[PDB]
Amino acid sequence: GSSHHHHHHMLDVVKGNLIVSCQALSDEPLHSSFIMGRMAIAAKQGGAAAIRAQGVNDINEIKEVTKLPIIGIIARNYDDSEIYITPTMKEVDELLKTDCEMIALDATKRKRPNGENVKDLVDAIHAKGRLAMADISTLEEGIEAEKLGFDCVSTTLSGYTPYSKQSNSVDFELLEELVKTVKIPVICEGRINTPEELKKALDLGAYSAVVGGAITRPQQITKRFTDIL
Amino acid sequence: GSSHHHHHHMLDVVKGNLIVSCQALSDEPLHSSFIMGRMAIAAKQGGAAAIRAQGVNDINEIKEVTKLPIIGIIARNYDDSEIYITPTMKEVDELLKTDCEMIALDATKRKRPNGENVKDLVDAIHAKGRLAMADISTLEEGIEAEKLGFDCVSTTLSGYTPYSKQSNSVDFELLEELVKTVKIPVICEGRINTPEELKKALDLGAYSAVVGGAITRPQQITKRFTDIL
Ligand SMILES: CC(=O)N[C@H](C=O)[C@@H](O)[C@H](O)[C@H](O)COP(=O)(O)O
Ligand SMILES: CC(=O)N[C@H](C=O)[C@@H](O)[C@H](O)[C@H](O)COP(=O)(O)O
Ligand SMILES: [Cl-]
Ligand SMILES: [Cl-]
Repeated sequence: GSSHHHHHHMLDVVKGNLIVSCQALSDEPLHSSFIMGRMAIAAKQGGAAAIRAQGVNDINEIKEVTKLPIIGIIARNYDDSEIYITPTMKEVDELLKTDCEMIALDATKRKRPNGENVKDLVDAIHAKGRLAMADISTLEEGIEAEKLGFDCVSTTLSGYTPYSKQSNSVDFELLEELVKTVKIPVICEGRINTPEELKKALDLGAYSAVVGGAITRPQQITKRFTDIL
Repeated sequence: GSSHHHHHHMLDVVKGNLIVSCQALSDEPLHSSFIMGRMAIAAKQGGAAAIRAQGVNDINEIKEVTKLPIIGIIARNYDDSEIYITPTMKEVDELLKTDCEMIALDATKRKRPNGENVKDLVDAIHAKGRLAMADISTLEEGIEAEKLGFDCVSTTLSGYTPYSKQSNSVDFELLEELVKTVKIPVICEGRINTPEELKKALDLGAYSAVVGGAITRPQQITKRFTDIL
């Protein structure tokens, strides 16, 4: 098949710019597609180049009210896997019904629900002409993600798997190691709290970066204030 | 008249603690009492001791969903005054129909609408058993606020009047100078962006402090990130 050509392409749009993650799961105070939409508007008006969002309802609302490029995920627990970021083809298919341009998925070394294989997920995303982002936790996972044909890798899961670096701050070391090894874009994502950290990520060769909670989780932002008192 | 005695009193509750301002005016993406209530829940869950809020509808919603103490204001422009933070008795009366425990008002040296006198507003607040906060821009304004019977003074308007220090950062000097000179509590309010600045304000003798946009205005938080790129 064929389609009209667009002038702007998501990876070009986000290069050197900020992607804002606008998520609020069911146990979080801002949980509401309406609210996530308004948070994405705020992000757009503060200069965000793209949005990362969770679930079909939030993705569809954000797309409608901002018209920014979106990295879509579905976060879902399965009884037979530790993976929750877009774990199976079921989630991929659900996301492919939204207009999100990129789909991010856990691309860790771990077994997926139903014993599904990450390559099948990437291929399905590509079969619909969407981009795939590999959320990884280690250097080796990043290298493998490139081999599997992901369009980009993100450091999202560093510190969120038991075998990766345990840290409460941005994993710059993983970022540094990835950029000297893989050729595809490496996106810094996880625990960026300050502009100075964002700047550092880009200075170290991150293609782009994603900030979520330091912008869109006022509970977390509040806590970082109250923790100093 | 008489009333039930409470164990907790607002000034004791906020002493050494953080107050979070949850505001979104009509030109802002989060303008909605629903969203401000959710911001206030987030702030509560993150350790906030009290909330500062604007407008009856937001104040009532925040009180309903958090049960925290509230510093209420009404922001309203008048054609005959530069003052917009609770400028007249009309706004005081509107706020007294809510349960907010403290009312803040501009206590600058400037003429109010209808030639009203700030002392009359303070007295009307006290007559209903509420506390009054003086939002000021200069040291002399802070010194006069105490004389006028305010219960506390805040540095809210420093940098927001033509004759006060113009700055994009917290006015620590005004804070220190008020702490040298007035006996009533001095609240640091305005342009606190980082936990380190919050700590600094308390270390300088602020009784409490208010953080607004750095928690509850994602557009502003996002811009501070994108400005460094
Ligand atoms: C580990 C995991 O589930 N991360 C999720 C991925 O979408 C989100 O919870 C994060 O907010 C996002 O990755 C951005 O990170 P941060 O909020 O730290 O800036
Ligand atoms: C000048 C003025 O109208 N200040 C208002 C006072 O309520 C609010 O816009 C501020 O957000 C609030 O004072 C807290 O300050 P900051 O958002 O800088 O932390
Ligand atoms: Cl939150
Ligand atoms: Cl905002």
